[PDB]
Amino acid sequence: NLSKNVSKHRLAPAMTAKRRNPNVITNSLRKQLVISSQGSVSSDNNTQVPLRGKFPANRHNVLQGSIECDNEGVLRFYAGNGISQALSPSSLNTDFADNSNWFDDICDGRVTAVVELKNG
Amino acid sequence: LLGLREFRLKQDLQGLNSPNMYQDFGHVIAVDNVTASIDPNSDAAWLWRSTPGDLTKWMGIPWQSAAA
Amino acid sequence: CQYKIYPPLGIARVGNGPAIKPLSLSTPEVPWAHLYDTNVQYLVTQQELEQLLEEAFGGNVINEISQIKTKLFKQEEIETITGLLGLSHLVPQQQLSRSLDNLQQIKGALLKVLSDHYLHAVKKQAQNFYIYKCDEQGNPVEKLKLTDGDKVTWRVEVANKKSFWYDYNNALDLSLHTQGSGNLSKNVSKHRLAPAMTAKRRNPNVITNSLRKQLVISSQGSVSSDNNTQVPLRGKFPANQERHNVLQGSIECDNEGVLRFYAGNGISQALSPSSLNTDFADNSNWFDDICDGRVTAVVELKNGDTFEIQDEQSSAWVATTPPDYAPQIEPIVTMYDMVSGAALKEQDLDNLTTQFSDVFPILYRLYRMQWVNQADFTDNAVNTQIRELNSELGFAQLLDNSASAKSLREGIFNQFRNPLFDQDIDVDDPSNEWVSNSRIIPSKDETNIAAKPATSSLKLPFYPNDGIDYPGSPVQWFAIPPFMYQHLQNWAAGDFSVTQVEKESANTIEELGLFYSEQFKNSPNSALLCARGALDALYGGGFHPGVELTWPMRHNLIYSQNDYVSSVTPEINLLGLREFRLKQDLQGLNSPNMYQDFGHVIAVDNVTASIDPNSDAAWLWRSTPGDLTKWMGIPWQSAAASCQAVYTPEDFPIPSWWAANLPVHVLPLARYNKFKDSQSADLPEINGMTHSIAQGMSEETFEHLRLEQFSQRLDWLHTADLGFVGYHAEGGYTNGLIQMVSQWKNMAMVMARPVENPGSSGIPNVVYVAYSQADK
Amino acid sequence: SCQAVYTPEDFPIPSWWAANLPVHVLPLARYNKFKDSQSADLPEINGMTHSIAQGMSEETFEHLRLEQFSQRLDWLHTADLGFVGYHAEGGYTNGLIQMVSQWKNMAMVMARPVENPGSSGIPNVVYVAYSQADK
Amino acid sequence: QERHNVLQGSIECDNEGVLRFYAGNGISQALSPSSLNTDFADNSNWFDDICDGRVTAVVELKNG
Ligand SMILES: [Mg+2]
Ligand SMILES: [Mg+2]
Repeated sequence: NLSKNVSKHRLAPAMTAKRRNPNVITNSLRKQLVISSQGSVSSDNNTQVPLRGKFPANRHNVLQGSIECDNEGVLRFYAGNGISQALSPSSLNTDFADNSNWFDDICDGRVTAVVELKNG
Repeated sequence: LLGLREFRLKQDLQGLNSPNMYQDFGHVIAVDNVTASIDPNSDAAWLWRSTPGDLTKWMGIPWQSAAA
Repeated sequence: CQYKIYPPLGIARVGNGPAIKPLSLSTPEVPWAHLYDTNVQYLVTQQELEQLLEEAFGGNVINEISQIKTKLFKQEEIETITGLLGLSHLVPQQQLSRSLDNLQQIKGALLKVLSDHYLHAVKKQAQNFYIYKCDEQGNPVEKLKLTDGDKVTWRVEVANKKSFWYDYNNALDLSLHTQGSGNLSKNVSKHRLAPAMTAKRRNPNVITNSLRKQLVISSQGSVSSDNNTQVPLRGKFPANQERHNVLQGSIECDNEGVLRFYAGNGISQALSPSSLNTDFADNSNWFDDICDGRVTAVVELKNGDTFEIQDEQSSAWVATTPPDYAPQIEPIVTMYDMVSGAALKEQDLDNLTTQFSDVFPILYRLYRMQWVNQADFTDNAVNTQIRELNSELGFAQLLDNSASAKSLREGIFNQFRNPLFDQDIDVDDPSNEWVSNSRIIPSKDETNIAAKPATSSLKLPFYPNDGIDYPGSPVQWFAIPPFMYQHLQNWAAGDFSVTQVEKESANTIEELGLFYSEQFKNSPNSALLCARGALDALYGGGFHPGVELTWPMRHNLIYSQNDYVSSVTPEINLLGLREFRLKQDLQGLNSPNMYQDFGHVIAVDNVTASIDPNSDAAWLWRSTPGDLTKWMGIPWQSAAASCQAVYTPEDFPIPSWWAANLPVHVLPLARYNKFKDSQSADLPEINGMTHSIAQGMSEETFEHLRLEQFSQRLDWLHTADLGFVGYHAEGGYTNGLIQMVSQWKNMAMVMARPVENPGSSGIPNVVYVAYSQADK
Repeated sequence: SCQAVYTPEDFPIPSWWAANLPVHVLPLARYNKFKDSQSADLPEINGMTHSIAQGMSEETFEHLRLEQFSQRLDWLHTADLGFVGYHAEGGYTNGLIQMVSQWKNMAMVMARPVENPGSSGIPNVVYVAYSQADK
Repeated sequence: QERHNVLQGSIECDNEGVLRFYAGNGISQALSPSSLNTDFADNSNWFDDICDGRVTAVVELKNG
């Protein structure tokens, strides 16, 4: 995927990068910047379960996705509604990548299951 | 047709409860942090053992600005 | 070693005043010589122009006119009557001709052209360079004295590489692995308190080394003691397409072999008018007339003998810089302090010996910051305690090293920030990150999340520092360097010495400052005092990138020599006198490393590789012309406009970057003229009131009004029009940077002035007052 | 927008409607540095330790009081109107934008007493600007 | 005051009596580089080399 020449001949040097939302100090307080949610669904019930978190975490409700399982055991994952917002209206997202005070509903995570047959 | 592969991501089996869920490298991140991350016994190797949120965290916030 | 140049690093500052002795200033050759001089004139005055013009008169002029008077004005009508007045080197000749076409009427007509060009101009601060005869060890004994047939020839070669070099994001040495020095603690790098950032190139669209050579401005010249004609140092940008001449400086040599170096006129400009300098440090398409380079000489005596002053042990350097807008107000930590700290290792600061005269500069400079910075006038508990001690003539208690005074000394010492940066922090992961528990300086990029309340008080001084980019880092704020904090710690502990003669002159801080000033003026080592004076007025932190010079100066690798020589006085150290020389590439502008860089970026790994003097990267420390100043902001004016206040959510104290040379809060002339006089003054207007109102009032009331006026401090950025003037003006940070390019020369200049009868008002007999055209 | 309109001449500074939208105020922080007399029996007197405050001459003590009384703050600086932080732009337009949220944090001027002004020249009644920033 | 020369045009007359009027070189400029022309029509501190005016002549024939 990538030739050794890029590093060896210094063709595009990696740059140092600072923290986003850098006024939030201490790791404990910076955990508020992370949006998380989880859920479970079964073959026995087709009801959709929302994956909803909060920002700043423990304020705004953040729908990160939705999950379903039909009677045949296939998982269906829906993503969010595409809602992005600043904590204050006057905080504008003028940078292509690094905008402080902003959250979005993108996410990623871990998908596990457990099979339970009738013979126990 | 370029083939078919069996691949799996490295994962932290504790997920949201991993003790590395909230790890970083201090005031900046740099390539030296990624150099140290190669050694699987380093204090930095957690960079490759993904916990929830680890794949999209690099991307633009919000994504709409990055798309425009 | 035979002859040597002093100072080893000279300093000349730009100004729009002319490059002539009567209308210019000289870099200090003795520290503290003029701290209370209330006759100083750092701006060109009307009186000065009148005299230079009167002295241009006859000459036979005054009756070579009368000659013309009865013969009647045409062309050489007047070209004859120029010349007789040698004013072409101050005003373009035609403007002189334009002057006389529209008509003692000749004096006024030409005084107004001089006044338009130069009245209230910021005088240039020029550097005198001297040759000293040495010794058997190479110790300077006396200035060279030319006899008949003896000749001195100086050579100067300078350059500007700002537009060729890299962005300034922060000081690269903050990540440089070290055992620690007198200037910078090992803790910053070891614990990642303010990581060094990578930096891309300036003017990145100019590619290939050979084309980038055009981004470098350079010039050279020579002058001798046989001819005092001034020689300009003129380069071109882009160097050799439309090109601009850049006056980098001017050099003169007089009868006795002294070299006077004038900096440029302060002209900065873009190649296109629409390229605005909106960044504090890195603005593409810009050039300024700052420079620095190599000073050498040759002495030829009557006897054929010839001595070459070109080795790095006896050669010198020169650097030009922004003006000093408070020349009598000294930075708390100076560039000479950096030189002294660079020769010390942090772990041997145990062995440091402390006199009170090593500690006094810290307290004295801080006290005098009240004239340029509000926090040090009304929000500095140490300056108030010093005022309390002066009130009762009890300042001498601070010179008492005994146990009965420990708690007094310790109370002051404990308010100062420790340059280990390990106090007032909480550790996450004791991966360890040191997070300050004191007041942080937030980024402009706000996050609507509750700040963490500060548990620790804010230490002194209240100035930003190298780590400003990182909220929560202890290095966001300034600490006196390790070797000076050690002096103060020894003072607090009682392990310091002082003489009885000092105690007897220490009833007030001003009395002792005048005493120590006399010790400098009577110290017999003029060569080393001149080396120190050239640098005692320059800043020595924080470096982001700074004012005049930046962080390479605080590393011993930049000096080829750096030795303690002596106390200022046999019994009084006053931080010492040192013999130091810069590392120099002896080929100068012709060095094969003149145009070297590290590719697409520079990074601390490049600095790490340069430590080894045999490495490929060691050229970084072996300076070629342009190397000292290329790190700084381009143009310097936008860096100066960014070198001001940094406001916190808490209103007070207001943090200030470099207020001793770029003031933040000043006392305008307008206020001076409202507290200058006593109630008895024989004047129809007294302190801005009618004589009748001023004398109809109580004495208490009259004195109170004096002090209120004295108390009104004005933002220095408001002493000229930096984009905030007018209905719906935007003001703000960015307009300051843009407007400073033209308005730097209209900013207020701070100058000591007398108050002849303060009475009981509380106003000192010497005040420091800011003169500008808008604040009068 | 209802504040100062600066001229090339520094003084006097024109102000629109300062009686109801102040332009230069006397912050709480200054009030706490001049309201006490040297006689006060507190560990902190006018922002100084008891020892320092009572060790200075009465002349000096009163002069410090009036120096503090004379420090006036730009009202627009009594909350964060866009000028706070490293490399904050500040400026006129950010003031208009941030006032929408910050109007409620702007300093409020209120009459407050000075029990014993002594010979300082401070009146018995002062009017002090209260905001969370300036306290 | 620091003043700028503005070439508003150039005029020629050939031997047949035809006047030829050239306009300027197209140079517009502010008195300060930082005065930017951000309005479509009204920018203070600018000048351009556009002009207009009066054209007259005198005919002189051989017979006076
Ligand atoms: Mg100064
Ligand atoms: Mg009202």
